[PDB]
Amino acid sequence: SNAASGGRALRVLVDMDGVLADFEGGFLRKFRARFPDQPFIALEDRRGFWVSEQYGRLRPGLSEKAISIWESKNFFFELEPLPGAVEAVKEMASLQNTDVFICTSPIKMFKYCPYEKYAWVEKYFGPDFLEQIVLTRDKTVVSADLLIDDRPDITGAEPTPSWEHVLFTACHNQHLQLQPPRRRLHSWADDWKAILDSKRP
Amino acid sequence: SNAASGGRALRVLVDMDGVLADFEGGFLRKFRARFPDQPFIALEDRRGFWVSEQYGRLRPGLSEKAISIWESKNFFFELEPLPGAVEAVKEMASLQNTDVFICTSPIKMFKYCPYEKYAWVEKYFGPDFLEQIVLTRDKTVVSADLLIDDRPDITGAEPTPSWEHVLFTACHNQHLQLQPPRRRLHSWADDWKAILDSKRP
Ligand SMILES: O=c1[nH]c(=O)n([C@H]2C[C@H]3O[C@](c4ccccc4)(P(=O)(O)O)OC[C@H]3O2)cc1/C=C/P(=O)(O)O
Ligand SMILES: O=c1[nH]c(=O)n([C@H]2C[C@H]3O[C@](c4ccccc4)(P(=O)(O)O)OC[C@H]3O2)cc1/C=C/P(=O)(O)O
Ligand SMILES: [Mg+2]
Ligand SMILES: [Mg+2]
Repeated sequence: SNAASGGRALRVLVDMDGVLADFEGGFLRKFRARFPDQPFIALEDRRGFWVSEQYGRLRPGLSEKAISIWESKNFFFELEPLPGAVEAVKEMASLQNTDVFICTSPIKMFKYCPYEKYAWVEKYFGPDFLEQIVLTRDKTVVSADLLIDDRPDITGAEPTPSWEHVLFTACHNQHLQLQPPRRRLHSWADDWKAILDSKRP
Repeated sequence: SNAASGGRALRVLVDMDGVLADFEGGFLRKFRARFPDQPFIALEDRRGFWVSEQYGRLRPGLSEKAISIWESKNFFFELEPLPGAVEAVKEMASLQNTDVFICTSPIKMFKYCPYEKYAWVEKYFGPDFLEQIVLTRDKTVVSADLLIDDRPDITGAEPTPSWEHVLFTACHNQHLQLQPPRRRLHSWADDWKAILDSKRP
């Protein structure tokens, strides 16, 4: 909930894909359904942020087939929420002096993706939560106390972002050793409130 | 153009409606075409940021008719650029140590608007410029040196934004007296380079 006027609430940016929405699981399900004669990468075996790069190493042509999955209509809209993600963000947004923004990047092929992300937030969080969406390809220019995001390396035009990046665990990053004092949120069942409280005055 | 790595380019946020895209002219054209038996508000006579409020005072029911114009498919996509706007932003983005983001708010009815804004930027600035788009309902959480925006009062969750807000003249704000030391950009023919240079080291 917002601070009283002129005041300063703790501000938390929450990524969508891989944090709220199950991109990896959705991808694999739809890939196997569309391309059942192709090999695939079990989640346990995912390595590197970029799905298509790993698929491209697995067999020639597979990078382009992978890309076609997330370029398809309804791919983003039909992603299932991560366990605990909707409940956690609803709780988080209800906390005093706590402003939560869903800060997500659309893919370059814009025909479906931005629309479906707004539709997905409406679906799970309601119409009033649409006020909390920020779409950007550069998160470093969005100011906040915390950024919860599954991507290990978040870069952009601001060399010294104001947020602390808390790495949200995903199949593709779960084995990564981080430079101290970088930290993780393992899942929404993990203690996200302790992380927020650590940044409060 | 971006700064060399680790470095800090001047960062300029540019609004879309009323700054790059002619919302007021597009609105009036389509309103008159759809509702030719209704009275309308000539641009010279526009007062207050909110079109529908002024229309609602003009005749009962007209606020809802106004709203229907910007909720229609192709309303945003078919907006014409302001004179000089495309050329200015292309030049601005080409300048050394200058990072330009188009920072715009989608309307609440998300079916067409976000998509059409990305399509409009592709159309006028090209595919690579899609990297520079930020969609947000809160510009105060986007950090920059300058925000060029026709809305007089820009507020949100950050009580002390990092940008200086430069008011872009529009029919609805042209008579407004601003609190010193707030300033204006009258049009894209006005000297925007002097404004940027005033913020450089
Ligand atoms: O984790 C991911 N893994 C992944 O393989 N992808 C796919 C989807 C598509 O996304 C992009 C992408 C790059 C940067 C930011 C968002 C998406 P593109 O828009 O360039 O096609 O990069 C290549 C592709 O990779 C996206 C994501 C998630 C992106 P985020 O959660 O929005 O930051
Ligand atoms: O100048 C304007 N005048 C105007 O009458 N409107 C119309 C369009 C619609 O926009 C909204 C609006 C409110 C805040 C930010 C963007 C749009 P809504 O999403 O709530 O329907 O407010 C009421 C409506 O008013 C928008 C704008 C421009 C908004 P901006 O350039 O994106 O900041
Ligand atoms: Mg992600
Ligand atoms: Mg505007």
